[PDB]
Amino acid sequence: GIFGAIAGFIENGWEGMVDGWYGFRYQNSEGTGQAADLKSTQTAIDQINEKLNRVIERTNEKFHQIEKEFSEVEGRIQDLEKYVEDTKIDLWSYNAELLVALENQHTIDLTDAEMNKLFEKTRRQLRENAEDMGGGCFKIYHKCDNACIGSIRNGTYDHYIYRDEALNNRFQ
Amino acid sequence: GIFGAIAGFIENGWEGMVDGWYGFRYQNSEGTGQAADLKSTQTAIDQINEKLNRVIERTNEKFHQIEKEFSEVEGRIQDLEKYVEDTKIDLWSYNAELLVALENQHTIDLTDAEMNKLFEKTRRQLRENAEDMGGGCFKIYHKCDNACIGSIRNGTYDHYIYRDEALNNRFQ
Amino acid sequence: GIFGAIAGFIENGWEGMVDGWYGFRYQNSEGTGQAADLKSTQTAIDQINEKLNRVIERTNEKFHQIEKEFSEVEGRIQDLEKYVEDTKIDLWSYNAELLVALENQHTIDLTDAEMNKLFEKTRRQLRENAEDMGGGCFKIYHKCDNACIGSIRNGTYDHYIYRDEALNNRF
Amino acid sequence: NNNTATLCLGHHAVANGTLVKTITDDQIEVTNATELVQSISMGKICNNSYRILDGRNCTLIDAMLGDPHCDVFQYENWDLFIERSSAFSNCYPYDIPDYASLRSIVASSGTLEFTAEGFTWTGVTQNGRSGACKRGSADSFFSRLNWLTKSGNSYPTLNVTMPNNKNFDKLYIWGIHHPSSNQEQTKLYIQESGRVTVSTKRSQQTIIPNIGSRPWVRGQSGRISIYWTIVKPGDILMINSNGNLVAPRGYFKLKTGKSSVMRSDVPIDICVSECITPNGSISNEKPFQNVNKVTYGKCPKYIRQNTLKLATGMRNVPEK
Amino acid sequence: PISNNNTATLCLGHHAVANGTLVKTITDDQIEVTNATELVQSISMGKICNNSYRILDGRNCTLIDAMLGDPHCDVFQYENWDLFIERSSAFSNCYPYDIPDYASLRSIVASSGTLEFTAEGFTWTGVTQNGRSGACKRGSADSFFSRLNWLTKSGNSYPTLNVTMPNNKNFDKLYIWGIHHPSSNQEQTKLYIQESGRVTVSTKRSQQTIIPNIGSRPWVRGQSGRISIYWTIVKPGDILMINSNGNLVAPRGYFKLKTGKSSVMRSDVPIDICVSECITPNGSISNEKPFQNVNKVTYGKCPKYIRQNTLKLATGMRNVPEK
Amino acid sequence: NPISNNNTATLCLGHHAVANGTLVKTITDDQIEVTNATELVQSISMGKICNNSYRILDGRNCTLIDAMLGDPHCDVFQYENWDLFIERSSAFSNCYPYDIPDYASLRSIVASSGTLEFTAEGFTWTGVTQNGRSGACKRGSADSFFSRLNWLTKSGNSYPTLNVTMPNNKNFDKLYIWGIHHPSSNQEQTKLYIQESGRVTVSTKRSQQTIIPNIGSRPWVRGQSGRISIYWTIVKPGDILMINSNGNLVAPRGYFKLKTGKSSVMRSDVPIDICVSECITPNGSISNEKPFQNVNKVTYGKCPKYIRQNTLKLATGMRNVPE
Ligand SMILES: *[C@@H]1O[C@H](CO[C@@H]2O[C@@H](C)[C@@H](O)[C@@H](O)[C@@H]2O)[C@@H](O[C@@H]2O[C@H](CO)[C@@H](O[C@@H]3O[C@H](CO[C@H]4O[C@H](CO)[C@@H](O)[C@H](O)[C@@H]4O)[C@@H](O)[C@H](O[C@H]4O[C@H](CO)[C@@H](O)[C@H](O)[C@@H]4O)[C@@H]3O)[C@H](O)[C@H]2NC(C)=O)[C@H](O)[C@H]1NC(C)=O
Ligand SMILES: *[C@@H]1O[C@H](CO)[C@@H](O[C@@H]2O[C@H](CO)[C@@H](O[C@@H]3O[C@H](CO[C@H]4O[C@H](CO)[C@@H](O)[C@H](O)[C@@H]4O)[C@@H](O)[C@H](O[C@H]4O[C@H](CO)[C@@H](O)[C@H](O)[C@@H]4O)[C@@H]3O)[C@H](O)[C@H]2NC(C)=O)[C@H](O)[C@H]1NC(C)=O
Ligand SMILES: *[C@@H]1O[C@H](CO)[C@@H](O[C@@H]2O[C@H](CO)[C@@H](O[C@@H]3O[C@H](CO[C@H]4O[C@H](CO)[C@@H](O)[C@H](O)[C@@H]4O)[C@@H](O)[C@H](O[C@H]4O[C@H](CO)[C@@H](O)[C@H](O)[C@@H]4O)[C@@H]3O)[C@H](O)[C@H]2NC(C)=O)[C@H](O)[C@H]1NC(C)=O
Ligand SMILES: *[C@@H]1O[C@H](CO)[C@@H](O[C@@H]2O[C@H](CO)[C@@H](O[C@@H]3O[C@H](CO[C@H]4O[C@H](CO)[C@@H](O)[C@H](O)[C@@H]4O)[C@@H](O)[C@H](O[C@H]4O[C@H](CO)[C@@H](O)[C@H](O)[C@@H]4O)[C@@H]3O)[C@H](O)[C@H]2NC(C)=O)[C@H](O)[C@H]1NC(C)=O
Ligand SMILES: *[C@@H]1O[C@H](CO[C@@H]2O[C@@H](C)[C@@H](O)[C@@H](O)[C@@H]2O)[C@@H](O[C@@H]2O[C@H](CO)[C@@H](O[C@@H]3O[C@H](CO)[C@@H](O)[C@H](O)[C@@H]3O)[C@H](O)[C@H]2NC(C)=O)[C@H](O)[C@H]1NC(C)=O
Ligand SMILES: *[C@@H]1O[C@H](CO)[C@@H](O[C@@H]2O[C@H](CO)[C@@H](O[C@@H]3O[C@H](CO)[C@@H](O)[C@H](O)[C@@H]3O)[C@H](O)[C@H]2NC(C)=O)[C@H](O)[C@H]1NC(C)=O
Ligand SMILES: *[C@@H]1O[C@H](CO)[C@@H](O[C@@H]2O[C@H](CO)[C@@H](O)[C@H](O)[C@H]2NC(C)=O)[C@H](O)[C@H]1NC(C)=O
Ligand SMILES: *[C@@H]1O[C@H](COC2O[C@@H](C)[C@@H](O)[C@@H](O)[C@@H]2O)[C@@H](O)[C@H](O)[C@H]1NC(C)=O
Ligand SMILES: *[C@@H]1O[C@H](CO[C@H]2O[C@H](C)[C@@H](O)[C@@H](O)[C@@H]2O)[C@@H](O)[C@H](O)[C@H]1NC(C)=O
Ligand SMILES: *[C@@H]1O[C@H](CO)[C@@H](O)[C@H](O)[C@H]1NC(C)=O
Ligand SMILES: *[C@@H]1O[C@H](CO)[C@@H](O)[C@H](O)[C@H]1NC(C)=O
Ligand SMILES: *[C@@H]1O[C@H](CO)[C@@H](O)[C@H](O)[C@H]1NC(C)=O
Ligand SMILES: *[C@@H]1O[C@H](CO)[C@@H](O)[C@H](O)[C@H]1NC(C)=O
Ligand SMILES: *[C@@H]1O[C@H](CO)[C@@H](O)[C@H](O)[C@H]1NC(C)=O
Ligand SMILES: *[C@@H]1O[C@H](CO)[C@@H](O)[C@H](O)[C@H]1NC(C)=O
Repeated sequence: GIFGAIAGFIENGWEGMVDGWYGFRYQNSEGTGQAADLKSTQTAIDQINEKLNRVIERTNEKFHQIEKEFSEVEGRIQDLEKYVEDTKIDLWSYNAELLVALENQHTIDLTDAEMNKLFEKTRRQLRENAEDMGGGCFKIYHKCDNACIGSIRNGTYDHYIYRDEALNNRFQ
Repeated sequence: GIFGAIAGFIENGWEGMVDGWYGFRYQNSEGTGQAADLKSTQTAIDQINEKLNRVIERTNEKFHQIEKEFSEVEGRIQDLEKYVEDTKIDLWSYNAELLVALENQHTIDLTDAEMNKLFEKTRRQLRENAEDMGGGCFKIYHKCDNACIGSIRNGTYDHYIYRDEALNNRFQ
Repeated sequence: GIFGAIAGFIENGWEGMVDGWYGFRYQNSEGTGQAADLKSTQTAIDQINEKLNRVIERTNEKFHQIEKEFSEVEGRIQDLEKYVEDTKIDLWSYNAELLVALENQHTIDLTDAEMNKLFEKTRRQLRENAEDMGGGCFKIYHKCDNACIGSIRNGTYDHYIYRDEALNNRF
Repeated sequence: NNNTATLCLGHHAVANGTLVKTITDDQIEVTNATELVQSISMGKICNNSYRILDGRNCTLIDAMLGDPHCDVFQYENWDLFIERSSAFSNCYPYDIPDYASLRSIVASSGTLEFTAEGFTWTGVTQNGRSGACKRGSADSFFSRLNWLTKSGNSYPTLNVTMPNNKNFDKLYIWGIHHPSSNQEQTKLYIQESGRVTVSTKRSQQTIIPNIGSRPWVRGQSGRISIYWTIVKPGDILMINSNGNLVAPRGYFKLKTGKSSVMRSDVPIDICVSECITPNGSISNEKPFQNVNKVTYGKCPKYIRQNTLKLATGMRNVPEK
Repeated sequence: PISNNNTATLCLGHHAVANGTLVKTITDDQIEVTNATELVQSISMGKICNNSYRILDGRNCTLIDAMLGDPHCDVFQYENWDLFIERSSAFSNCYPYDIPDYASLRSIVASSGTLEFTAEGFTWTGVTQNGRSGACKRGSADSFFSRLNWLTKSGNSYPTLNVTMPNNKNFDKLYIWGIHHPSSNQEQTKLYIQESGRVTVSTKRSQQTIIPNIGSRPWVRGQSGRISIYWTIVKPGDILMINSNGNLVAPRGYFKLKTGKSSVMRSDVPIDICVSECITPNGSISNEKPFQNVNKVTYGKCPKYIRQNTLKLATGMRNVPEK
Repeated sequence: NPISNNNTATLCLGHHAVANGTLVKTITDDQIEVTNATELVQSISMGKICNNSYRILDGRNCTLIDAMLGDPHCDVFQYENWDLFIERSSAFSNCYPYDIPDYASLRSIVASSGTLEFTAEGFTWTGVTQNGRSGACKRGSADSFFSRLNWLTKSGNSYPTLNVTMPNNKNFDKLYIWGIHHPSSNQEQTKLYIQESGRVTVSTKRSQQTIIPNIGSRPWVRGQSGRISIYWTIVKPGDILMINSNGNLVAPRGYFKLKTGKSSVMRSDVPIDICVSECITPNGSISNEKPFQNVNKVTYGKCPKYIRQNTLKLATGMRNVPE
């Protein structure tokens, strides 16, 4: 993916994450833990369902048309009738091929996007209290009980509380 | 967007910003201010006009074609005339539907990029004299009058002269 | 491109990099040097190869078709035979124009992406031992012989080993 | 360590992913995908969405004409007429110039509503019959056609009129008889050669007969050629003939129709499906199908690929 | 609470508008952007503009009656068009006729774009020319199609006509001719002597024989008989030949054929002085946008007909209001 | 500090570039330089047709139709077959003048079949002279006729109602070619067939075609004011041909076998030559390495799709940004 998150700087997925497409694994003084991030999951799901809404149960009424099989040999007219259908199919086949390749290319991209967005949403939250260790993991340089992880998860973490403790374990 | 800047880590647009599409708001010892960034605004606008030039006033000459309304019932030759037309229209409709949905998806993604790119351009300029607050805002840890803001905006900010000051204000 | 690396914060290309698409230049105690990054070069070439393979020698057999030039005026049937061909040609010409413009966009943007991904992978390895100077260059705040540079390039650079030394030189 | 924590971000994966095609990748594994190509029929033609008519051993034309074994179809109407391949004609041998166009016009209109009309055929014997066209175990003829012959030693010029005072197009099916010998031409029709001129204000079709032997079919070395004439509101039908006329008995009603005709040999049955093909009905959940290019109703589009997997999840990168 | 003088705050951002507009993308069915632009043209001018392409109003005449020389269509002699307009009020007022493959002839002429007709001295030896009929009133007398010559007997006979006309030009000539079908046997022998006519029209490569067909047809403007019109196209270097011994409605000359960009359209909207390069039956339309929903039948520089009536292309970023 | 420090280093990241880039078109730009690109439109034929991949047949001075009928100068084409038959524009007929209703369809059927494999049959012609000949159709030093047609004429002073039959016991569709002769005058008609007017009726169980002659002058072609008209009948496995004439029949000598081929015909004047290509046009063979082509809409083989554009460069590299 163009953002290098999935199949990239995050090494693999978690089969263990049953309840979300994206989420957290963490370790602190209380043990370790795992939580799903619902908002990113929903953005990626809604996006895919919208592609889906645009193709499934979206067929079109067509009634009497032209004949496409022929028991007799006729020549000029039948040549035309056959060429018309041949041409049509080739053009829809082309279309369908392209549609799926593009949509899939795009589904891979926007799911890489949501991974990246979350990783940035979390980094921006941690300010100077944390470093990117690589692998999609942050080393948080301060005591962080689960309720604190909870505050990071639910977007309420306040870096000014731990900034002094953090800058001090980080440097110097 | 895929970058998560517009309708993402930036809360919202500025209705008060009428002289440009992207830009800066700022606050210092001299007060509050707002100036647009012309280079990005031009980039977004150039890309959109290039789409637009591709489709407005670019139509094909066609002259004598086939009959498409019929007053009499004929069967086989009429069936084929109607079928060919129906086939043509269904296929042009598909192209149109798909083209607009692509262009739009692109337009949204590339204006997000220009926004994110302006952010990144400014982060590099500022080096270790500033910190991403979140919200698309930087906290700059040194005396930064309008002349100094001006510098960032026209790409002439030299981080080196403020560095000693700035390191000091943020890690002490 | 959308990542702003190529034709952006990377000011220009290197005509001297003759064995890679992406890579590194460095200057240290031991001197100056250039090395390609293969993983990044290959990813980019592979993806372009798949675009290419999807459109070359994929032509489809066609045999007896309808007639497309005429030496007599005939009216209705010829009108229809000609309309079907002009209709068919216009549609493929559009397919062709759109296919090339989309791919080309995507190729520009995916080559931009690998340049950024190389940059980010590098940033992440160096942790606190280096600052981004702009231009795609890092200032590495410690002694860094050719062996050490290689360690960065083969993804094995360990930053704790030099952290104290570098934190010193930055503050 | 008690004064540091670790927070890792990630995404899910599955034991069993599925391969899809993208622009840059021929194959690549995602957590989930969905099939956009319908390649499986139901085996049968479903009859509960649209009104389907099993033609059995009758073609749509033979039903229209009134072949005796096609009588159960008098006045039938359909959304889709299904022609079986084992269909056969079992009446007097005939040929129809531009057969496909009539079949199409009948298929299209969707009905065999026939209204008889009070034709006066002064000075001829009507309801001519034949061993080729048994009904009961009695010689007979196409039920919608009136085969006229001499009365005594005359077949006077027939000049009849019939106006369309309706607000729909009338369709008339008539014919000309081509006899096998001059010995027969004269015996049946008196005159040495027929003429049949079916005309309106706008159109006219003369047909001359053509005596001579054709291949033997159900006792007959002769033939009947079938023609049709449409009559629009306000217009008027005129028939002029001094021999060989296989006359009309009435008109068929022509409707702007959604109807059609299909050739299949699969069993009709009770299910529900709004897409019909010669292989049977197919589901229409998916946008495309690879079952048959011949379709009727709400149908996925025919294409040459049998599989197209659309990714409905992220890229799958398993663990260990 | 008071910004330290050795700090400053710098925020980046983008604009937004009051009047956002909804557009469709890949990921979103509807989404608000700062600006859009309609790419589907669903509105016509309700008239046809004459100032670009040469438009010709057929009025009461069809192109075919204009070509044959129906009396009330005399004003259309030598005319030419980029676009011939046929009205639904258009009627015929001559001898009743039919045209096998009418459609094709109409196309062929409409395509050529002209009724430039040149008379040729055909020599009809042993026959009376310029047959006329009360069914075809010119002014206040019996007349006929001006571009056709109805031949009949002279005295006791109608000899076997055998006339030839070489095409020494460098353009394809079109000859319109016909055959009269009498109402009765008496009318046949009265007019032509031979009890059944024959018309063989030939070139070095083609030929067409039509035998007449006698019998009553519906009364139309006095007539129970009919005329059937056929055409023939003689190519440069070739040579027309006509061999009849009854029932021939003769040609008086040829029509110049031209490969050209001209046509014919059925509409009943008025024609007016304006400018437009695209015409439909609903009227002229603007060709600024690339697609249109007004009509499938078009002529000139036209947007492509599609089924959708609106497609908004975004001309601006995602709109995100304050508050 | 001019001399760099021993205790720092500089690591710069970049991409390559070339002195000589090339321009391509994108969504955001009409033109933008990339390190390289591949042209996707073939607009250069080889200037000749290649005869090694597909079986090509030079028709030389002959049409496919003449070759089928057995026009003397086309006798080399007997029992031939082809993937692609090439017709030259300088090809002429040199035998009795004829015309073929729906010539186009017969040409297309035969081309499609891909063979002039003719098998003769025992048509017992009772009571007539066979193998008629004409000064219009020299074979060697002598008057003759199409090799596949038996021109029948009277025996003494009688031409009886011929009634011959011929079943199809094979498992393929037989194609029978036949005709009727149109004389110039009644004098000739009776000289040749006794009956003042003839008639031909060819029939199967399911189909029939009756043709009547039309005596009269046509334009003089190679010594003739008369014409032959060619018709065909296709007979299905199980069916049965029946021929019934009392005058003017130009009889079939047998049948042509029809195949479900991948065969065709193509008009072209370029020379045929040794080389290997699987895509052919009137301009010559083209390479099919590329997906599209601008050479011709007439093609045969494994062909790139005809488009209107002459170049479409596809980017095979990143954006080029020189040093
Ligand atoms: C995810 O797992 C899928 C599960 O498959 C299995 O079922 C589970 C419970 C375990 O038992 C596991 O061990 C099994 O393998 C797996 O699905 C499958 O993927 C393979 C391709 O890797 C499919 O192979 C193709 O099979 C068809 C025939 O399929 C029918 O018959 C077999 C009889 O054994 C049954 O599987 C079904 O009844 C099928 O209806 C072959 O004709 C086809 O051959 C073509 O392709 C190969 C190369 O790919 C060529 O060699 C051949 O010449 C042909 O051109 C394939 O071999 C397999 O059918 C399919 N299984 C099922 C049950 O659907 C899937 O691969 C896993 N996904 C990933 C991403 O790993
Ligand atoms: C892999 O990706 C596929 C995408 O194709 C996912 O499959 C879809 O899953 C969702 C949710 O499970 C399905 O949504 C449901 O649609 C029902 C309507 O029927 C559809 O699906 C059937 C297939 O059996 C078709 O026959 C039919 O034409 C329709 O397309 C709705 O009825 C459901 O609504 C409600 O139903 C019940 C009762 O009210 C509630 O309990 C539900 O919560 C729900 O509100 C429902 O919306 C969708 O139809 C599936 N598509 C297909 C093609 O099967 C898979 O989920 C995904 N797999 C994994 C493992 O993630
Ligand atoms: C074969 O069969 C057809 C049908 O039976 C015959 O055709 C009819 O021919 C008669 C005349 O022979 C036609 O009658 C003419 O109608 C004209 C007006 O028609 C309209 O208006 C009247 C109102 O009165 C309506 O009734 C009619 O339906 C039409 O809507 C009149 O103008 C004609 O009158 C003539 O005679 C007298 C003077 O002698 C005067 O009234 C006039 O001056 C005029 O000269 C006449 O009445 C009739 O329309 C035809 N019918 C059809 C359906 O075409 C064939 O004659 C017949 N032929 C043979 C050989 O058998
Ligand atoms: C219906 O009307 C047509 C046209 O009037 C008649 O057809 C013409 O019939 C004549 C009589 O046979 C044809 O004459 C022959 O035509 C050939 C024409 O080709 C060349 O010759 C001319 C004349 O010298 C050159 O000027 C010109 O460049 C041509 O290239 C000639 O080849 C014939 O030449 C000679 O034939 C013999 C000797 O071999 C002798 O009679 C003379 O020496 C003669 O010159 C000959 O002239 C003429 O071609 C026909 N024209 C057309 C268009 O077909 C029909 O016969 C007529 N039918 C009836 C029933 O009257
Ligand atoms: C914080 O900053 C404010 C804002 O003023 C300015 O920003 C600073 C970084 C300085 O570089 C200023 O030069 C710049 O304009 C300071 O308020 C301002 O202080 C200056 C210095 O005393 C005042 O200028 C003087 O004003 C007096 C009395 O009017 C005159 O006698 C002098 O001639 C001269 O003009 C200025 O008036 C004053 N402005 C206001 C609104 O109070 C502020 O002192 C500073 N405070 C701290 C603690 O850093
Ligand atoms: C012209 O020639 C054909 C072929 O010789 C003749 O057709 C044949 O006519 C005979 C005479 O009645 C037919 O006899 C019938 O044969 C069938 C065979 O199944 C049989 O079931 C009947 O009881 C009857 O005997 C024969 O079928 C028929 N064959 C064909 C192909 O038509 C024709 O009669 C000749 N015409 C003239 C005027 O001589
Ligand atoms: C750059 O691209 C061109 C073509 O897209 C490559 O050169 C062509 O190679 C192919 C066969 O490999 C043929 O079209 C011609 O033989 C070559 N083109 C010309 C103009 O001679 C070229 O090798 C690519 N790579 C580079 C230059 O590094
Ligand atoms: C990776 O690099 C380490 C740094 O030393 C060197 O760099 C590479 C590119 C070679 O050129 C060496 O000869 C240099 O000394 C190595 O010490 C280390 O072994 C390497 N490890 C792996 C797994 O490649
Ligand atoms: C955000 O989290 C804060 C603290 O983290 C906790 O969150 C979950 C829900 C609890 O069950 C405990 O694990 C922690 O106390 C909360 O104080 C705060 O109220 C939360 N706010 C919102 C809007 O979710
Ligand atoms: C940038 O802006 C400063 C202050 O606003 C101004 O003095 C100067 O002209 C600009 N400098 C350059 C190098 O463009
Ligand atoms: C469906 O039936 C057709 C015959 O109409 C057959 O050729 C085809 O292979 C079948 N295809 C299916 C079931 O996909
Ligand atoms: C927005 O688009 C409109 C309509 O497409 C166009 O006329 C105008 O130039 C644009 N106006 C603004 C304010 O962006
Ligand atoms: C058409 O004909 C009628 C009656 O002859 C006449 O009054 C009218 O003016 C004509 N209409 C036009 C548009 O010329
Ligand atoms: C729009 O075009 C259609 C088709 O020709 C027509 O039926 C409709 O009335 C038109 N609208 C007008 C003339 O206002
Ligand atoms: C190729 O041949 C065609 C004949 O079909 C001719 O009209 C055209 O001018 C030629 N075009 C080329 C060589 O591109």
